[PDB]
Amino acid sequence: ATIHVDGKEYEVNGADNLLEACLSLGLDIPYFCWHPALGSVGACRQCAVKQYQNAEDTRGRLVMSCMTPASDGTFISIDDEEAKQFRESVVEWLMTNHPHDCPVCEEGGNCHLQDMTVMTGHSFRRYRFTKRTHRNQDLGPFISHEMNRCIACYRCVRYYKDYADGTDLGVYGAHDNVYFGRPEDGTLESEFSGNLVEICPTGVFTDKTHSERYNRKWDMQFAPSI
Amino acid sequence: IIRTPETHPLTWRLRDDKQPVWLDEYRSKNGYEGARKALTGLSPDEIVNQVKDAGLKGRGGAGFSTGLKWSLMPKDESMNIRYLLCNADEMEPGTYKDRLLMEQLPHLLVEGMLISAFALKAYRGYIFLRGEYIEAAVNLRRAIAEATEAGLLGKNIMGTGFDFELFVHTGAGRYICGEETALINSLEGRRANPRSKPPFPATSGAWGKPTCVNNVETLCNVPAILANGVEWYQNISKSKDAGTKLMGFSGRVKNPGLWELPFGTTAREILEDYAGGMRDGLKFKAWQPGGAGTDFLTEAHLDLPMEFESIGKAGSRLGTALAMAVDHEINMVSLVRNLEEFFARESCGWCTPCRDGLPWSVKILRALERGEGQPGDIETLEQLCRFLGPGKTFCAHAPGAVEPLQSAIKYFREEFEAGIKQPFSNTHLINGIQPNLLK
Amino acid sequence: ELAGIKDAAPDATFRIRGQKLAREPHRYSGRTAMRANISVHEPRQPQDIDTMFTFSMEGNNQPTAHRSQVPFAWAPGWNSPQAWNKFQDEVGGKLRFGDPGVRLFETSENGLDYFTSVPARFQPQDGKWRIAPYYHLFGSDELSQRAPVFQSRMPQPYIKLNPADAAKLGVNAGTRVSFSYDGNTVTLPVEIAEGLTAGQVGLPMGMSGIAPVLAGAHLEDLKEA
Amino acid sequence: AFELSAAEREAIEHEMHHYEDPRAASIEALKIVQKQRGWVPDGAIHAIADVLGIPASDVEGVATFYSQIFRQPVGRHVIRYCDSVVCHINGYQGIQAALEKKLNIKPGQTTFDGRFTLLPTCCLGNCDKGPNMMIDEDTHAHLTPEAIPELLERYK
Amino acid sequence: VACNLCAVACPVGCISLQKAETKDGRWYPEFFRINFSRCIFCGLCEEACPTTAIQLTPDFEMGEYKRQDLVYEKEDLLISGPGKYPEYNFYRMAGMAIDGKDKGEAENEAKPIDVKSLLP
Ligand SMILES: NC(=O)C1=CN([C@@H]2O[C@H](COP(=O)(O)OP(=O)(O)OC[C@H]3O[C@@H](n4cnc5c(N)ncnc54)[C@H](O)[C@@H]3O)[C@@H](O)[C@H]2O)C=CC1
Ligand SMILES: Cc1cc2nc3c(=O)[nH]c(=O)nc-3n(C[C@H](O)[C@H](O)[C@H](O)COP(=O)(O)O)c2cc1C
Ligand code: SF4
Ligand code: SF4
Ligand code: SF4
Ligand code: SF4
Ligand code: SF4
Ligand code: FES
Ligand code: FES
Repeated sequence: ATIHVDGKEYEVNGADNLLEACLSLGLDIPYFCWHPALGSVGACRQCAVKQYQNAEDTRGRLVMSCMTPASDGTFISIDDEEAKQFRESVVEWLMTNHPHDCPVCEEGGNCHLQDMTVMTGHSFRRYRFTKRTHRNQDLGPFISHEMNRCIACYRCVRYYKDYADGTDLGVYGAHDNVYFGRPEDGTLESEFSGNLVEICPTGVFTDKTHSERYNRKWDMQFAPSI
Repeated sequence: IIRTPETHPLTWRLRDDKQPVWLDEYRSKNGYEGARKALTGLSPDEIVNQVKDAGLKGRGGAGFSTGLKWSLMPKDESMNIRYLLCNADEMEPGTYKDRLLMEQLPHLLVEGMLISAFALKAYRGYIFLRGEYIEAAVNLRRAIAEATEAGLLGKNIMGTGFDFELFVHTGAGRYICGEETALINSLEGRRANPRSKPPFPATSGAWGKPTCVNNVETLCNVPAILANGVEWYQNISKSKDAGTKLMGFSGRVKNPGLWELPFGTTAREILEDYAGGMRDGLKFKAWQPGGAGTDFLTEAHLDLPMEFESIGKAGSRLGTALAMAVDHEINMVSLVRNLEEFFARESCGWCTPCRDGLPWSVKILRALERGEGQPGDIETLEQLCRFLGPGKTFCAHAPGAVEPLQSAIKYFREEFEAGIKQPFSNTHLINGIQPNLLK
Repeated sequence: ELAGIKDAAPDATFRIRGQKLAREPHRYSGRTAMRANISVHEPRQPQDIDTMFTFSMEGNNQPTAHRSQVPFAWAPGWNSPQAWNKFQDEVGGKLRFGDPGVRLFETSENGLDYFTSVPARFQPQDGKWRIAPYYHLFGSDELSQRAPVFQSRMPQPYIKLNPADAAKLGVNAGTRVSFSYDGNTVTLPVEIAEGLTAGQVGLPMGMSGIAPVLAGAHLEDLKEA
Repeated sequence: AFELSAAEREAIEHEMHHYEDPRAASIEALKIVQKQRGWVPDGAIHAIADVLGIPASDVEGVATFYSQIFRQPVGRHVIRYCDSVVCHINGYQGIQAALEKKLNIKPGQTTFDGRFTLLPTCCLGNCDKGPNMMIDEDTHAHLTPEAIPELLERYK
Repeated sequence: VACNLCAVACPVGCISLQKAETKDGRWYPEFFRINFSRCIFCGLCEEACPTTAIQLTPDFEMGEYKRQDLVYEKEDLLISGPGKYPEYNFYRMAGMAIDGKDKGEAENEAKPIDVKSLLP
């Protein structure tokens, strides 16, 4: 398949969506709800690009790159001004209720939400009203729970139920009061519950064992091991 | 008002004492004749083409062609499990037509579902009815029992070998459940989040099977089409939208109510000749044509025919065609605050712009209501209207949410500007740190 | 037969444009203070003669570097685990220059013969209890069961019994019964296993006091303590 | 603890007969438990999940999604006043204030004797006869603040 | 709060600390050491501090006989008051609950609404 991103030609797989095709090409599109192993659901609305009908089209429309096939002869723009404004607005809407928590948050320096907030260029707060707040749950000895930091991207429930076939994690409530966790306090029963700390793009689900002796990612000495 | 079967196909069987019409009285008034004709003398594809060239459109509010929607079911013979769903949710503020249809004429809906399920080859049918319509549920269950005892429902209907079972699924109170894919999710026993399209429910809907979702009023328009023919339905009115529509006016008018009118009836004709105009001492200020999710229109738009195309080019939507009148004593900021509070709390929470941008508009409108607005609030509301439009959110709940806000800002900007009193302050002073004073 | 372990990773002389592979990020902090309480003189960088990695930030961790051993994923603007997108050939696929690790053997051209040693069916002998292995993700592995965070996640020690066998022995759920293996009379509480076949005792393999070699063994004088 | 009664369980299986997937009876199972006991208690989630063969997290997600499935204890009678746009034009605020004065409780609360619980609700589909309220199963239209105390006496 | 922003912002790398937590969840440094034989007094750590904990003060008289004594631990750094910023409290802003400050008690925070609440 042939796509044209910002006037540049690219050869991609037509069976892929535009988000994974553009990320495979090295282009940067902000995203939350999509994961490579979980598929596309189009929830967070972060991955907006401007799609044009043809080469001689200047109006276009905003589409979700994760929900749009990377079909042959597809004309899109990432750096379009309206697309950039909408992506910044999505980050801003996520920022309205987000707690002032980065210094005391185990995700800091390793946080996809921090990276996408910086990537969209959103650094000025004009929202002045109250932030919604949630109580936390005890999830056992491995996973720490902090629902204030949730951006309702649904990655956790999609991984835990649709991928890992777990039964004791879910989404509750409605509108801006959606809650992600167990129906009651208790240990997460899945043998693969620990992947939530990397699946969750925020600091809702964090490594409790690491949190005991916490340090930031830049301070780590890493090695590839088995 | 005189009601004839030829001019009022949906409401001519309505009794004067507002009592429901049961099977004997319905069948005495040409009931199930269209069902008999469709099930005996017509192929399912013939009925689908009959509805398609009759020009029947979706009465849920979008006006999509019903025959075209029926044609999109797969031609695969191995897909023998099919569902017809009747969207009896009707949760739009300002909409009360389906309650009238199912409370007093339940057999009309039952017959329309029978004809549609024969045309769609749907082995099962479900009436997705809201939980607050208690009398509609009682009357629909009684009508289903009466039709089952007389052979209109069940196995071997009319001796034709067609098996059709009709259920009534009572809802648990969310406005998003009326969205058709969210309706399917709710019918499956899940949280009523909508689904992305394509695939449309015609190919993979309820439990992955071919599914067709239709409004109560569309299925009620079906039997008169099948009984009187296509030619009668085309010559009801000389408008691009064929047939009759339940239209009304509500809200501080002399006669708030609901009347069956041809398409192309002007909104002024409904307001004065049917609703009696505004009440004494009240002056007309604005109106919404088709429910809470439509743009406001002014007095200059009252001389416009109630069609999809005419209201669409006026900057609004025809919607449910149940208009609401707003008098001069109603503050527009408080009205849009009420509307946005409804829309924000009825968010399903799936997607960011609606779930986290409708409450921001609610808070801004609440601040504007008590004169606590700050500069940049109206620009924020306009940006929210632009960025919650079609294609930006996952479903059409939020574009409908921001239609009245943008129309009220367009037409009544002086009321929104009057709430801006305080200067903008997002920060407090921190002792020891000199602030960066932006110009 | 182990000749393929040479190509599992390149030797210690491997370089990316002359430089080693960094073990720590470029913003690694506290270099002149993390050991300052022991001595204010900063020690020599630990030398790695064994591998191509260096015990410092002075190395390469570019996503476009021609290697297969990636110590951690980081790209500018991508500090989260999403930087693995930058380290892959396509997103969700393989690492850009191949996944590490090689297979020791290929599929052989010819197969084996059919195994004709079909066992006889299980028969419950009186007074002998066949040990059925029960494994636990938290507890059966030796080193991981030594981890302190696993003790809360570890199940309590137990013995699984069929309802018919427990009724024959006159024990209920929770009653402590004792058995002798290799001259070690140990006592465990009984829990009832519906799906276990009669004539078997379910034991948690790999736990403290229950070796994994007990799987398939037999038990004598298993009675209530 | 919680135990499903024989009538509740039988009604739940009868509703399970109506669909090709027993998960589709979750809303009506919660409504059956709520109709019998006024609300859905915490053990009812696990009981309905066990009967339906679906996880308890799914049942709780359904129960907390839908506003008319009550996961907190309510009074003997649930007043649901419409706070939508047409009833706002027709003056639901006077009706709400009359309910405040008569019941001495805020919306979302329950009276001290457990007789009434006051709740706002979306449009009841009765906008031409507004303002509207819904006490337990009866809808009352053409409301006036004077008729509210007379309306509240016939619900003991 | 032992967020380690000052240590990474230090161009000399002369700050070393470790996070610890109280029973109520308050983050604090288990230790905090600064190598003042390395420190260039550039003020980047104070600039990077999001709680105004670390502060460069008007005191230059810092000469020492042994270089090992220029390693200042937490007992040589923590003073009895707020220093240059008298009123700022990070934990009044943070959403994380600690002792004396529950969920919904920070600035610009609404009270938590349970998903089981009867209000729509
Ligand atoms: N109580 C009520 O009656 C309410 C009505 N509405 C109305 O709902 C409308 C928006 O609903 P939507 O479903 O989003 O409208 P839509 O325009 O997306 O589609 C309406 C119908 O046409 C079908 N359809 C449309 N394009 C199709 C295609 N290419 N292929 C196959 N099927 C296709 C859909 O499946 C659906 O059944 C608005 O006009 C609004 O006024 C909104 C809220 C409440
Ligand atoms: C948020 C939302 C709510 C809706 N609620 C209803 C409803 O309550 N009843 C209804 O018939 N259609 C409703 N619709 C429209 C449906 O999606 C669908 O178009 C209609 O029910 C069936 O199409 P039809 O008009 O061709 O019969 C809603 C749409 C949206 C976006
Ligand atoms: S989740 Fe990310 S953005 Fe939110 S407080 Fe934690 S580090 Fe900051
Ligand atoms: S808890 Fe994390 S993964 Fe789950 S929806 Fe919230 S931000 Fe996404
Ligand atoms: S616009 Fe988004 S959050 Fe709102 S009701 Fe539709 S899918 Fe749900
Ligand atoms: S003032 Fe000293 S401790 Fe602080 S950043 Fe500069 S060199 Fe490091
Ligand atoms: S002194 Fe400030 S920057 Fe350094 S760890 Fe403590 S709170 Fe963070
Ligand atoms: S990543 Fe595409 S909408 Fe979320
Ligand atoms: S607006 Fe109240 S009943 Fe519709």
